[PDB]
Amino acid sequence: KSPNVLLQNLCCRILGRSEADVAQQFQYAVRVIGSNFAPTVERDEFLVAEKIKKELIRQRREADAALFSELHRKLHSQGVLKNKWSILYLLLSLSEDPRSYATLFAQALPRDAHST
Amino acid sequence: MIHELLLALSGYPGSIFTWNKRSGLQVSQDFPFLHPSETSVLNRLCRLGTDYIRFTEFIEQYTGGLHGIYLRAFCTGLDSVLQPYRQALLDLEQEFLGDPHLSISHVNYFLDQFQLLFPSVMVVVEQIKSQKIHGCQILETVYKHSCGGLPPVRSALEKILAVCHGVMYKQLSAWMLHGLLLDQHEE
Amino acid sequence: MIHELLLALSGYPGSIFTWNKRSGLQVSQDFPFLHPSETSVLNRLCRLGTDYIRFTEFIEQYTGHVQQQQGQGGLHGIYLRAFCTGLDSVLQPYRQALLDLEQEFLGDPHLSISHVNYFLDQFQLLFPSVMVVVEQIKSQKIHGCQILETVYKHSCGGLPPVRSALEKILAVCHGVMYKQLSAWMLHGLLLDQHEEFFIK
Amino acid sequence: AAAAAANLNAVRETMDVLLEISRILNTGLDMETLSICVRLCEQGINPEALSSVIKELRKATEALK
Amino acid sequence: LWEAALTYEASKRRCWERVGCPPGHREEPYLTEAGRDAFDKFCRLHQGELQLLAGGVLQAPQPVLVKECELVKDVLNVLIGVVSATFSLPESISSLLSEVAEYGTCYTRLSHFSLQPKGLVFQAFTSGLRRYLQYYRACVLSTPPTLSLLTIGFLFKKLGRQLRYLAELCGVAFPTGVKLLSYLY
Amino acid sequence: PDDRSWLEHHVVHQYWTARPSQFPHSLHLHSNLAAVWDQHLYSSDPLYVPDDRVLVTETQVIRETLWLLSGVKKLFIFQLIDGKVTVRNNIIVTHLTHSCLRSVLEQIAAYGQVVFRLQEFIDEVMGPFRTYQAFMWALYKYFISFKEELAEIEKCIINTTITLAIVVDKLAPRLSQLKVLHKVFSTGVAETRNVVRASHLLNTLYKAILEYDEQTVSLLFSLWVETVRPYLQTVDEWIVHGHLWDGAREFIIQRTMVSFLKPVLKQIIMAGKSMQLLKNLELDDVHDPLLAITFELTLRSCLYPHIDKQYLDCCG
Repeated sequence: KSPNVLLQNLCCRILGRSEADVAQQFQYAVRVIGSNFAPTVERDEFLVAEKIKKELIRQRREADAALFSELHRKLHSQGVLKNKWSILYLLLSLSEDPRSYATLFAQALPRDAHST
Repeated sequence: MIHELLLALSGYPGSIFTWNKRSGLQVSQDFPFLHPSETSVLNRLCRLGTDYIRFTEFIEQYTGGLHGIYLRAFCTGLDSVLQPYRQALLDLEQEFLGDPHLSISHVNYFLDQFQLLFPSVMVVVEQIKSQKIHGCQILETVYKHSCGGLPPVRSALEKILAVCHGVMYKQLSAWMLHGLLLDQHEE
Repeated sequence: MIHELLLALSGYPGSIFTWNKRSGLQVSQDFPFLHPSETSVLNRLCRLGTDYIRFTEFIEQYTGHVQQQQGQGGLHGIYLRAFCTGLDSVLQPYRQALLDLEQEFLGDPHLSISHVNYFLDQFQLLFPSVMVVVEQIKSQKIHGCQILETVYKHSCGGLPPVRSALEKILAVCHGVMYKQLSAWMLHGLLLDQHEEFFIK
Repeated sequence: AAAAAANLNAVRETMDVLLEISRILNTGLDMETLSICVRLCEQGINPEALSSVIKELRKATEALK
Repeated sequence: LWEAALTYEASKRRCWERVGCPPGHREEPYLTEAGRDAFDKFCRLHQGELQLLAGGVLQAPQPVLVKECELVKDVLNVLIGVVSATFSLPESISSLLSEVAEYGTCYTRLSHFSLQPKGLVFQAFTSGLRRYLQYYRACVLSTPPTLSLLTIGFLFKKLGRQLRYLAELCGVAFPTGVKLLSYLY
Repeated sequence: PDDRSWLEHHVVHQYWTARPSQFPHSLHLHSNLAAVWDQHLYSSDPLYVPDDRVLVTETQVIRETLWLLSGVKKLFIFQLIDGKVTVRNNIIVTHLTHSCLRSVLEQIAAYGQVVFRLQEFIDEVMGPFRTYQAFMWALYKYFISFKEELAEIEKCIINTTITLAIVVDKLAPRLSQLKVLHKVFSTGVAETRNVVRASHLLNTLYKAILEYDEQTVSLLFSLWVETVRPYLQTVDEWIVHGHLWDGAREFIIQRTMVSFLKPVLKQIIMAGKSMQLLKNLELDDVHDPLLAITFELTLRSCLYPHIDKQYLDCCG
């Protein structure tokens, strides 16, 4: 498939509808996904792993923070995933706490120092 | 030494982990392909296999100590206490079946909970062998260490005390109830 | 050898399980595709088929004999005629267990010989026990009512299936003993050609 | 043949362990929408944009319900 | 599409001698369990081997043909006197087939002997025999539509031997009158 | 070639076939341990000791052990020589360094001795003692159910992963029960007269269960009843039919004593003769329903009402 047809499958997955029904939200999804296609930060899985561990430690779930360390190695063990940074960066962002400041902590490199 | 180690910890030796009646399981210490540090971790794991081979030899030899019933109840408790070590070894086998390259530090972390319980029950067997502990004094001998203070060790010896209390209650339900004793040379 | 074995145990041989009048059912022992261990299990099962072929040959031969056109029973006559009518009915559950094996192998395409061995190891005992009951009758030329004693001295068998299986035969041929006795005690006439019923 | 079936096993394995990482992080995704998201992330797409897409569509599904 | 194929049914088999990517590789059918094609292939193999050990002087062909249920209707038809594809007028089914072929030969030998409607009591006996042969034709062809082969040989054993007994009763000389009426007594 | 080629594919033919058993295993010293063994041998300078070996696969060892537990003979592994099963010397897997396989197969051969001697004992009865011939029926009846369990294991071989270390732990409560039989039968084989050979055998069982006073006691009790059946039959027959009907003088009163029926034996003799003096002028089927409604000492003390009330009727 292509990403343009594949975005419409996502709009039919989240909103339970057919592609002939939902077309105003897909119109918005093309606006935000298009013109923001290229990756803006330098890719490294190490910083994202050390942030998912920090997040799982912060919720007093210290047992899952080192189970993630055994789950992240199997991704490298199998080896059919090309961009492991992007999917982890996405899965960290959609994370909810079952139950502040970030300019102080470690952030990704801006890619602006290089002549892109 | 990934499968030979699970086999030697299963109690079947092999001429890397050379069984010696003096030195238990013993690595033969001169290898040009591995080196002295993993040798030390292997020796540290061979302590558990040494204790397991001595336990299974004691149970096979005395399941019927010098002859008789109260220590017969002790060994029937003892193999059932050693059962989770076997089943944890069988779980190691499935995990090494799943992944082809897992460490010894992986095995060490999984078996360091039996690394404590085995030398603690060794002294419980050793007092019975040394003091020729006859009949119902085995009940006292395991109870004075049932004041153990490793909570796994306290619970593991409690299971043995409940088992051999079974044969104590069995003889008592004969003499208190039908008026006859049922004891050859044990009391 | 899954269907040929049920066919040879049914008493119809075939040139894997080579019928020999000396060696009964005999596997021919040299095969490059199977090997000596399953050969031994096949020989162990061929003992039962050998006994069954000898039993069916004895029953077909000595019905005492056919329409009886020298007589002595199984040479011509009635008391051993009652013995064979008991004998095939005793061997009937072996046939029906074979027919049940056929349905189970119809259901599953790959079942073992150890499956067949475990199902037929209860007839593996009963067949050599009744072989000696037939063999004493053939050897001692056991005439008439002494067959009744011959099966009864082994009706003190101590395999409980063997005791019950010989009890059925004794009840059957006691049928013809009671039949002759209800003639001579009741109507005053004997009805016996060359066999007897203990009254001359 | 064989190399077309070994890849099928090697992709079932990763689509299971990514679901395990999804459930310890408590993301609201399931097995079907995650297979859309990993496919999108294979060709090269900003996760900061696609995550905003999902966080808008899941916020607009409640105003209609 | 590939994640849709990924929802497949997995094989949970494993060996010790297969550690890396081993979903299953089964135990190459042990002989004594694998038949109904491989055993019949195997019968024609030992047949060809014996033909080679003879060298043209044996030549035992036809290790095929046909099916099971139609062969049952065929053999049950042989009891009616009927001619067929293999009844004129593995390979052990010839022996099993002879055991029930020779049953039908005496039925045909009975209809040839008791067809006429010299003696009047012989006519009475001849008309009484056809009262029974119709029962023999009635018990057949009512129970089995399509049964197993061995079920036919076992079912017609307690009945067929009686049909062979009836051959030694008649000729297939023969008395007539009070002589016949007392011989049958 | 065309059909035999189908064989060479669809047949497992390696150790038992006369051919060097070559094996395509996987690699990776979990299964490359034999090579890893051999090269460090040659660096340690044996010197070379490169003996021919058959190189068996893994699952076939489990199939042979199941056949050894069955009691069959003429197996490629555990070749017996003098009534003593013994492991072969060329057996090696890709792992287990050729020596550990010898140890584990030595233990299973020690069990194969116990099953093979009992099969030989049953063969020497099949091919009118009324007691041995009744004892082997109880032994055989145990053997069929034991064979059912192992033959079930053979089904899940051919149709889940399975090894040595799983099948031995699965067969633990059976290998426990067989070791009792190795000691119970050892007193029933070590002996010449037909009365002492049966009296000693029947008395050993009554002693050996009182040693064991749960699953072993159920096996010993179910083995006891089907061996004490002939004596109970002849005692009841002497009581109600008024005559002692013995074969080969099997019974202890030859018209040296089992203590099983000793607390009541006076009341048996004092009936048999008193009943024989009367005619000139289902007892096992009562003991078995007693088990339906403290084992073999107080429990046996309830059998004696059945033999004592019948006694009282006869003498009165």
